[PDB]
Amino acid sequence: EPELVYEDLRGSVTFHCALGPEVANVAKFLCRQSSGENCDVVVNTLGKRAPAFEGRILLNPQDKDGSFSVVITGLRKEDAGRYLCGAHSDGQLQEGSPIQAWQLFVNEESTIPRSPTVVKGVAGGSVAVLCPYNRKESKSIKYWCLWEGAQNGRCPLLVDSEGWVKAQYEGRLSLLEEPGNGTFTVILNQLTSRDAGFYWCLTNGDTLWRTTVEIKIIEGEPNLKVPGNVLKVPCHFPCKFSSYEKYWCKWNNTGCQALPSQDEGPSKSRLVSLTLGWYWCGVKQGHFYGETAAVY
Amino acid sequence: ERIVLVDNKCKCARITSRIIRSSEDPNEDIVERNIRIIVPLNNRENISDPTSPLRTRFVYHLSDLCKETCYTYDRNKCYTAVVPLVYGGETKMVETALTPDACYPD
Amino acid sequence: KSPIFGPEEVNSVEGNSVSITCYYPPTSVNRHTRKYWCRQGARGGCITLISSEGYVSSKYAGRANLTNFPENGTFVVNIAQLSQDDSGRYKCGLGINSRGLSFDVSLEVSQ
Amino acid sequence: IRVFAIPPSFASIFLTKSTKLTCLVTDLTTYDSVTISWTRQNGEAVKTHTNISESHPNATFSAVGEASICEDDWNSGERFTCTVTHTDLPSPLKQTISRPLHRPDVYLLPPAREQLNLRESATITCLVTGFSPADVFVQWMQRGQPLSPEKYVTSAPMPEPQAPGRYFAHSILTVSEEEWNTGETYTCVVAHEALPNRVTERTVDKSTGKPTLYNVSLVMSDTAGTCY
Amino acid sequence: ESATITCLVTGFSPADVFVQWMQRGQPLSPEKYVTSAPMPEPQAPGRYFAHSILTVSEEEWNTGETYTCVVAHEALPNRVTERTVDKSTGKPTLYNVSLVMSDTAGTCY
Amino acid sequence: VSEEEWNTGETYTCVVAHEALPNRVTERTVDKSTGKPTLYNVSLVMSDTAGTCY
Ligand SMILES: *[C@@H]1O[C@H](CO)[C@@H](O[C@@H]2O[C@H](CO)[C@@H](O)[C@H](O)[C@H]2NC(C)=O)[C@H](O)[C@H]1NC(C)=O
Ligand SMILES: *[C@@H]1O[C@H](CO)[C@@H](O)[C@H](O)[C@H]1NC(C)=O
Ligand SMILES: *[C@@H]1O[C@H](CO)[C@@H](O)[C@H](O)[C@H]1NC(C)=O
Ligand SMILES: *[C@@H]1O[C@H](CO)[C@@H](O)[C@H](O)[C@H]1NC(C)=O
Repeated sequence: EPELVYEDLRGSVTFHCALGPEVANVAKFLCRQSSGENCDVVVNTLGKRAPAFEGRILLNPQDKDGSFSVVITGLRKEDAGRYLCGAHSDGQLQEGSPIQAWQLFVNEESTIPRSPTVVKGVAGGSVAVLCPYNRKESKSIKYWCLWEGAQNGRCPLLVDSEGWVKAQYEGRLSLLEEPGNGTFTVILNQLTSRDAGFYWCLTNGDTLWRTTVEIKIIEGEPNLKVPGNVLKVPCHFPCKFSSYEKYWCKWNNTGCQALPSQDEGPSKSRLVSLTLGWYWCGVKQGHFYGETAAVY
Repeated sequence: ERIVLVDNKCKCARITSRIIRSSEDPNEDIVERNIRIIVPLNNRENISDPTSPLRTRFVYHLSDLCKETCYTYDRNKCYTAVVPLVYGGETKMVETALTPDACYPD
Repeated sequence: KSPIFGPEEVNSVEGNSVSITCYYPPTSVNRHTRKYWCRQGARGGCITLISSEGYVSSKYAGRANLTNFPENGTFVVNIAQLSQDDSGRYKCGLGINSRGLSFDVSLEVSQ
Repeated sequence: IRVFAIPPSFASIFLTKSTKLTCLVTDLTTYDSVTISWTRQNGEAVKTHTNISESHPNATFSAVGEASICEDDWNSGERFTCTVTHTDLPSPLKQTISRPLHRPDVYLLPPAREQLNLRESATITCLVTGFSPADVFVQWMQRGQPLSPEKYVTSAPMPEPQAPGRYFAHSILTVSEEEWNTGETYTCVVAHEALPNRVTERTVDKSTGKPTLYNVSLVMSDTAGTCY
Repeated sequence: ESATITCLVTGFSPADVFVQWMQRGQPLSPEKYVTSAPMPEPQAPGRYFAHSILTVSEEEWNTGETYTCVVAHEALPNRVTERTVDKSTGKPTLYNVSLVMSDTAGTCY
Repeated sequence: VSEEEWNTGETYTCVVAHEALPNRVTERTVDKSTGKPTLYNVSLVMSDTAGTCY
């Protein structure tokens, strides 16, 4: 029988597939019984996924009870139907397979806000994304993620709010908190062709909207000019950032602490100084954050 | 199958549209304009002041609600007025609830 | 489309009891507005069998209760003592009977 | 012998933001040591101008210069003078170029019904009227994707018959007629100087356009007034 | 305020078409309409296209009259063709009004 | 014409060549759909039981 799951538009859903010790090592799956009799399969354990669910399905690892779980995120209006986890060998829906259905409903009357799904960053540039989270659940431990396929179904932790950043991202990465009252910002610069992908805004809250944002690493030129790898250090801002407040950081696992400088007049735009690990010279627009570039 | 062009909820108009994929002849497909007004007929003119005259004219310019004086209450938005009720000495002007089950504070 | 969502198909033997949950988008109107469970008959309309304000019809008296969990975001209809006149076409919904905001449960009792 | 000076355009400021004042020193005597210089009114020098051309097929030398200055260093009347010295020219020859508004009303016109019965090709017509002055840009995108520039054509800003000195322009895009069961919505984005974004993108599909079947359905009811 | 009716002359070869804009039979002024230049076709190689606009008031289109677009080109077998528009030059448009006055039969969210 | 041929299309231009026209040739046209002036059916439903949504 159905196990009705009323979820939200641009929210997420967790299918808790619990099966038995007869079907532990059988190759589990999740079809989606559509308008005829066929199941257009969505995950597998032997490899497959969908052209649709790219970046979003997370097939969690098995337990000792065989109770693997599946996360879908960013649900859109065309996911609103019967889903079916099951355990047959060749990963298609066949008879003899201990299935266990569900039933979604993706309501369109959401209270979830509409964050942009595609962040476009130029190579060696800057991205600054906001992940929304439940305004009741303000005091909780944020996290972030990568994307690694569905048959893997992985999402290892890049940063958090307690402080621990991965070592291969240090210097170019900072989780923020401003603006509060609903959001939390993450700034990532010093981009790369292969660090485009699907990036999940976890939180340690109770009801979770695992927002997935998509980094598109285009070709480009940096919007900000900084020395290569360097007592005064300059930072050269374009004239589009005229309202934006120009400031330097001292990066650590604790984020940005302020460091003073003095402003000039017209400079071929704007130029600031660093009179005096890794440090940046980003911009700030009132309460949000924009383009930062890193230096040694 | 259809796409909502307008879902206006203070006049209660609801213009949608839909292309009818016809009998499989050439492109003699039709396009629609499914307007769906719902006329109040007991709401006042000033919707919030309920001491106003009733209504006669209901004018729906369907450009000027595709891009005010509302005719219906919206269901989610909640409406109030202030009345001079007394109880003894004072005339304590307290704040009523025209449409209830929407003005419940959290 | 109307955002209530219940069970589309319910099966239960005569004498046994039914629990039918229907969900709503937990707004502050939908927490507090009237929640019904009407029987869509033939030749017309809902006949409210058990509202949530406190009406309970002549038929469902003593055998039904509708409760409302507004924080869970749902309302649940318990009906004991089924018979085969309890088969047919029902709606669980909010607000007025006519104006949509509903869902269509098809109750189907077996012997 | 021609020292001809082409200043840049809004279709180069919008497409590249590399605004640059150019002069071709071509058809002169086929010789080297013809030095480019781009001189302002004030006397600021310019950047590394290279990328010279080879000899003409009619046996003359062709050369080009560059001057990449900023945008409001061009809209603010900063006159430029390119100067070159030749073998026949005992003096360097100077040639100056400099800078001498209304909004565009963009309408987009679908294919006509007579054209959609030959079952061959539908030409969607952008139309950029009532603006001044000239050199607008128009580009054609299908689902957020710049289309192939050989598939569309833009006209030139010919002057308006009614309004005095306003300039209207066209552009058309020829698609398959077979596209007009499936649509793909065909955005046409203009780019003018009297705009906030300098973008006034519009779009028309088969789903837009005239209905040829209405149906008003207005219901009336004493106890309405909540508009669910 | 206004209305620019446009005339789209596709698919022809060679160049040099004429386009003129008659109203009811007497041809209009040559400062009302504007014809472009001929220009080659972006899709098809051995063709061209030209254009014209005619700027009329809103009322003179919301009244009636036709504004026909008559061209001249040396491969038509009679060497003049013409088309026309009007305010009413489209299609049928059936309306389908449906006034509901029953105070019980109600609607659908 | 044959009757069904008028019931398909066939814009049927009649080109009339005079020696006193403005540019010496006009031509006019008809097919079956040159009138048909907006057939509209009103439909008042009053006091009526349907149970269908409006
Ligand atoms: C009648 O409508 C008027 C405007 O058409 C309403 O306007 C004012 O509304 C605000 C909102 O409650 C009040 O604070 C103002 O005091 C109103 N102005 C006046 C002069 O009363 C108004 O609410 C309606 N009339 C009444 C009596 O409520
Ligand atoms: C409007 O027209 C469409 C198509 O003709 C039809 O399906 C629909 O039922 C009509 N609207 C109403 C309210 O009946
Ligand atoms: C409008 O006409 C459509 C088909 O043309 C018909 O199905 C529908 O019932 C009509 N709408 C009404 C009566 O509201
Ligand atoms: C209205 O007319 C159309 C065709 O003229 C027809 O399809 C439809 O059924 C009619 N409806 C009513 C209610 O008259």
